[PDB]
Amino acid sequence: MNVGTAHSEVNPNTRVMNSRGIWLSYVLAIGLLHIVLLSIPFVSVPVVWTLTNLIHNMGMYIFLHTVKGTPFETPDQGKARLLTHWEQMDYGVQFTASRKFLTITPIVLYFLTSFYTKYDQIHFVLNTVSLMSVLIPKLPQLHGVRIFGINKY
Amino acid sequence: AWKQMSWFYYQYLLVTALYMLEPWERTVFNSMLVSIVGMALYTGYVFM
Amino acid sequence: DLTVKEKEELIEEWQPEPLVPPVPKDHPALNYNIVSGPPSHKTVVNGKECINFASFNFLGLLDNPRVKAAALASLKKYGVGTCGPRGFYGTFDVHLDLEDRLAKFMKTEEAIIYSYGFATIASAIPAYSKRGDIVFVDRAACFAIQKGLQASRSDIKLFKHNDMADLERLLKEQEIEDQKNPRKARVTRRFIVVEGLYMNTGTICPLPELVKLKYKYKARIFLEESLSFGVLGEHGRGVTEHYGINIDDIDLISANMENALASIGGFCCGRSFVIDHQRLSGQGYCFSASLPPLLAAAAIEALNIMEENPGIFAVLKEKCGQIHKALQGISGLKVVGESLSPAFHLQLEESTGSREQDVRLLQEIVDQCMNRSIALTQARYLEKEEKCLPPPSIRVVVTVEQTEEELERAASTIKEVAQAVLL
Amino acid sequence: IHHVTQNGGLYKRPFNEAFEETPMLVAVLTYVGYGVLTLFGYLRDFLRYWRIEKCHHATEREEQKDFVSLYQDFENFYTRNLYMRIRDNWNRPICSVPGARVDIMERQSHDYNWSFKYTGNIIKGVINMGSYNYLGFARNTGSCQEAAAKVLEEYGAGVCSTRQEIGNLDKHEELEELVARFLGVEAAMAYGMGFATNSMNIPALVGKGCLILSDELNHASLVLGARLSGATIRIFKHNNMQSLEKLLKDAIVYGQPRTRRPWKKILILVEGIYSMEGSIVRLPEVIALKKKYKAYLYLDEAHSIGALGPTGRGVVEYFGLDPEDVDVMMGTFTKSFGASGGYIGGKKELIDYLRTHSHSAVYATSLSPPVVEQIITSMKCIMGQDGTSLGKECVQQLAENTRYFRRRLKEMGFIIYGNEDSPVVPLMLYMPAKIGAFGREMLKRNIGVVVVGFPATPIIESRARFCLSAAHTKEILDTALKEIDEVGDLLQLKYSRHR
Amino acid sequence: WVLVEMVQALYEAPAYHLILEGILILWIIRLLFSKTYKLQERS
Ligand SMILES: CCCCCCCCCCCCC/C=C/[C@@H](O)[C@H](CO)NC(=O)CCCCC
Ligand SMILES: CCCCCCCCCCCCCCCC
Repeated sequence: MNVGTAHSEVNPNTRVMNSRGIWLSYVLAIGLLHIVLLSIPFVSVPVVWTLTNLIHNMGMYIFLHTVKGTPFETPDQGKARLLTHWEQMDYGVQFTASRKFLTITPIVLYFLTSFYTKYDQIHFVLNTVSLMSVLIPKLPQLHGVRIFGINKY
Repeated sequence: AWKQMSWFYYQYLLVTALYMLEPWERTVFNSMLVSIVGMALYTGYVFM
Repeated sequence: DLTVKEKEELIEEWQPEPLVPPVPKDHPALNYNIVSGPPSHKTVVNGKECINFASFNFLGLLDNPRVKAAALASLKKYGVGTCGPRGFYGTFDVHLDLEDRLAKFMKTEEAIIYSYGFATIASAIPAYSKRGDIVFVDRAACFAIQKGLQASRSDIKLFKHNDMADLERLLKEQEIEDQKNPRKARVTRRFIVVEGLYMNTGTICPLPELVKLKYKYKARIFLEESLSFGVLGEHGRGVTEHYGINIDDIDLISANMENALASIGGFCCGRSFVIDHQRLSGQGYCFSASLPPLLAAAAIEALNIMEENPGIFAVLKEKCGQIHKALQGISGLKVVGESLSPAFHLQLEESTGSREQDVRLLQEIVDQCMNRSIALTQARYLEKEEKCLPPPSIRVVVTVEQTEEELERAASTIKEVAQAVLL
Repeated sequence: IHHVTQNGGLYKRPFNEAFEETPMLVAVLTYVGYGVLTLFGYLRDFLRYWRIEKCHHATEREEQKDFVSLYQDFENFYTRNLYMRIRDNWNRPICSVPGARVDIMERQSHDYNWSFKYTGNIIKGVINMGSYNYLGFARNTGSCQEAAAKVLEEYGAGVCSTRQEIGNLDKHEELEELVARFLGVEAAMAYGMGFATNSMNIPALVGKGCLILSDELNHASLVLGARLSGATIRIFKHNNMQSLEKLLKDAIVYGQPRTRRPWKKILILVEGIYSMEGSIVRLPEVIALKKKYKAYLYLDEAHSIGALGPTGRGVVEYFGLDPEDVDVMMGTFTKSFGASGGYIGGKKELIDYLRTHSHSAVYATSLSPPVVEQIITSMKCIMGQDGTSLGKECVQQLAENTRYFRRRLKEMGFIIYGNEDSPVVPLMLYMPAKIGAFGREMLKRNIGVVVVGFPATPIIESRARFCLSAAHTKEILDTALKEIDEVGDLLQLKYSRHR
Repeated sequence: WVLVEMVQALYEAPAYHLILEGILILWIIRLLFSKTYKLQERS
């Protein structure tokens, strides 16, 4: 309901990733997505481990680096209206506990998909080009920049 | 037995938050849950 | 850096300022006049019986027997006060019957009621105007509008009082910046805050010319008619009726239930698309207790009496231009306000040179006049915390109770005392 | 007498609270509900484009389609996708005097809460546990409501002016000298709205160049008043005397933000009982911390006045302290006295400055005589001037009800928050689907409660609140505990691990 | 059984693939030992 009924917080979208059980509940989602693809009968394991890595990085880019604003009306007069979820996290403070976990987990998922794919060349030019699209926006130097003014207003 | 079997369906509607959804939205979620659990048994009888 | 020995000495040096500053014993106010009994027509102020020209109830109603006997029937069946914030068991069936009845009076689509007249517009403005939006505000807007505009951290531009050639000059500059960045021009909202019968000047705004500018520059109007609701028009609807303007052209219309209705609270009316959004974001509506049931029952009866005979608005206007035409003789004071306004001011000609001296001169007339049988008061402002501070003046208020003999004898009593204080 | 903390505070009676944290398995299951609701909400947005016309919602006028859209579409995504689904829990209209038993008007929807309609029948008796009615002064009979009808037959409903003008009656001066004696201070002022007592008086004390220390969970009126002042605001951990003392310490040594100069003053905003958390502030440790750093204290005892203490004087009397240690004392008349309005109490020097420089004293209308006469008569019964014992019973009958209800719920297996002497009891439900089921279940068993969701609180802290009253009998409290035990077994709400 | 291949296919991994993976392990360590620092304030 109304933001500010049980907490002073003017924007509750900046403390959502610091909740109790959101780290272990987000790691179970990646594992659950990899088990429904692994159930497809007519697909080999290297293809499964590439679809798992590309689909996770595709949803992680949309939900953290594309959708900007807040889903509710807050009492801060719409100050985070032109920002993405990543830029709102912890009110703009860099290198926090949660901003290290979200930067590290795609790298770890990239090591397992490189070993299960047997270091294939075609699978290396798809997983490396997809992993870059989710590590570049997380650099502290790209906080608030829009290349060619895309996704600005 | 039937009175307790229906109670277990009620607990499944509360944890997955399907309790506060429309009847046509419950059928869309139940369709792919049995379609993903039914094809996971056919893949467990060809590679196991 | 910063050792533990220095740190402890830094906390011993500090000395805060006092909570509240002193140096008083000269302030114009800080001497409330005690009223013994109800502030009715014949009143007793500071142990003196006199006819008051200071209360804001124009159509009587404060002591109407039918209004009094209807708030009693809602006291014996509901109690005195609600115990909830209107979102949890705080809404009775009298609150739903007062909102539906107000919307039929205004011939509008929906209405919403608050429990305090100040917070109805201080909570409505920041619900629609966010950080990036542009608001064009008249320079003579009251304090509630200013607080509502401050709460909404948006860009504010003031224009001269009651001249559209200066508003259109500001609207054409926001349009020169609409080609400098078109992509941003489509995500900024434009609002025009105005008000019928301004309280600080006693003048009426030009609505017909302001409605044509709205459709030409794509900006939305916010009417705040707290002093003209129940006064202007032929049916007491307000300013929109005084001209002939379709009620659907205004967007939002806010007023309070404390001036003509002789009760407590405020209300806001409009279409559903704009009204039903304040119920989940209006700050003073979501986090405050509702309006007591006996106060809401006293407003519905006033609404019934207002609609029962609309000939009460024709008598208040005929005696509004009678006292205003009998005051255009005073040498030293000048009348400031329209002839169809029941709340015009009375300002000082040739100001001495300092506010303090001005206020002591007007206080002298106010005190010397009350000694006879005329209760008047001067307008009060917060001098430091205000945008454009108006000059000192003596407010004059007209109702339907005062007779012809009293109106004429009060206009002559303010001449004799003012021609012997200001010479 | 009992124990002293290093922060100078001395406690005379044990002060024990309890805030159990949510189980790992129950915490991971609430994220499954929110995801399934977010994913399904995105499918409805795209489905309302090139498909479903949804002819029931409101839209702009035909001659205003060129104007920039009034609202931001993404905001209010939760309103139409999550709140609309379970909205039949909140705006319930009642048609009787609210206390201990209330009539509710039955209503039903045919389009999943998008529209409502009143059938016509009324629910006769509902155990009211969602209204602030401590001490039970909310009645439509008695000698308290008989004196308000006598002051309404010769004064009228409302006034028509301001205090600084012709709107200062003799009734307004009688209530201000009585409220100063009750509280035990030098002077007091009364305003007429509780929300406006904080938002229109906090900006008349502090300004630019001052510092405000705010508590984690302070009320919205307290938070909006600070926003308008112009001062800097820093928040500290709830009831943490180590976090407040570190914020108080480094603010004196480092000075202002960019210019690095000394602050003009420092003001600490705290509160009595916190309603949604059920906890009591630690005054012996705040008061001994503001004396060592020369800060000022603003106390908001809106929920604790009348409810706490052995005579009903608030949280100052509950701890044994003196009322001259608090710079400003705010409160309301709607929670315990069955009336409306607010007040501020303090020195005769602070009430003389607020009588000329407060926004409400010069721009807003004053209190209504009928509601002023109710406060005078109800306040004069707690102090025992009336000559009857009705005021000594109710105050002591609220403490009994609170200890019996809070201790019987904890041994059932629920997770309850707050102090053991708090008359507000927050029961914990975590899943988002349980909010709309516990609300309907109660009303089906003939009980009314209040439930709070995700945006209002934190994501894993949805709850229900259980305001208690001194008008609840032992019979009504037994019937309520029976129905709450059956609904907790049906929805599996007994989460406690340390029972 | 199909596990030996993976380990046997790792030793014949191209030089450019092993460098990139080794450079990514140097970043984790560098970002694991970092202070907070609230961006760029009024400087
Ligand atoms: C069988 C299905 C199990 C679960 C599958 C669903 C998982 C995907 C759900 C999508 C999670 C959204 C992540 C963050 C989204 C933010 O852009 C959003 C607004 O910026 N913030 C929230 O409201 C965040 C509020 C927290 C919600 C989790
Ligand atoms: C006992 C295990 C139940 C299955 C739970 C695993 C999936 C839970 C994922 C819910 C969505 C995660 C939201 C966090 C992503 C930002």
